[PDB]
Amino acid sequence: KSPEELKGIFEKYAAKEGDPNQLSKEELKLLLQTEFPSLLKGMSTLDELFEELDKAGDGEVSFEEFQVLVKKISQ
Repeated sequence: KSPEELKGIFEKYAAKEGDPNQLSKEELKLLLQTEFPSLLKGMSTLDELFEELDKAGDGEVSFEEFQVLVKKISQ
């Protein structure tokens, strides 16, 4: 369930940036705020989090990179 749900979520957020398969920092943030209010801890952390998370993509988090985030969320 969770993988599919999170893929759906991910895709729906991504689509807002036109690119149906990728989350820019703001999209990643926005999604994390809405879906996971506390995971971000404090806004600034997005820098570190995104830097770590988006290892390959750098600019935009693909579902590949996002699954690294999922491995943290655990659900």
